[PDB]
Amino acid sequence: RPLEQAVAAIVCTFQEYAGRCGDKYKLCQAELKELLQKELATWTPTEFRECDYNKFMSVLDTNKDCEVDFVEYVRSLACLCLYCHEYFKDCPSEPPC
Amino acid sequence: PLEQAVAAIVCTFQEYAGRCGDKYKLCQAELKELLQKELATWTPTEFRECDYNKFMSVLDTNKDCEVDFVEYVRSLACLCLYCHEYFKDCPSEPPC
Repeated sequence: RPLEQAVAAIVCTFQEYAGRCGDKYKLCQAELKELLQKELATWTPTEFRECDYNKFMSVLDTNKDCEVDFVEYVRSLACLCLYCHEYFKDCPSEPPC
Repeated sequence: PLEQAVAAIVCTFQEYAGRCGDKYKLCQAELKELLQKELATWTPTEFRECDYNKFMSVLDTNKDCEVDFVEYVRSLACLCLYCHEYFKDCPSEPPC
């Protein structure tokens, strides 16, 4: 159930931000950035993922399109794990991402 | 809440991926097992039955072991589009 609760919570957060206004199935990059920075504030990159992390977060600043769907939102979460979670420290898999 | 949730998604991946071999990879069979056991209560919505079935069959047919964390999480996302009521009317056909 732990994964059930976790996945339910990831959809909850998406609904919170996407449901603000307009298309309830889409986010702007700015909303996605805000989401990540506020909901995952304590998450910071690991040793060899610092540069990858920064480029990722700058892209969310630069890019200002609003076609971010749920799948892309979740992908961003995955990317943050590869950058900030110690388990993936030595992962020779350069962020997809 | 999101921090706890994302931490838990990694926990589950570690649980399955850490069984043996490459700790950063899963086989499709392991992914299918993971989904079927960890999300047992999740079932498709009205207009997502066919998409759901095709997705779960692909995990049966394909037996490659190149499923990385990103692909694992993508599968979770896909299950949301299929099984979570919020996306019932989502005109976005599973990526997926």
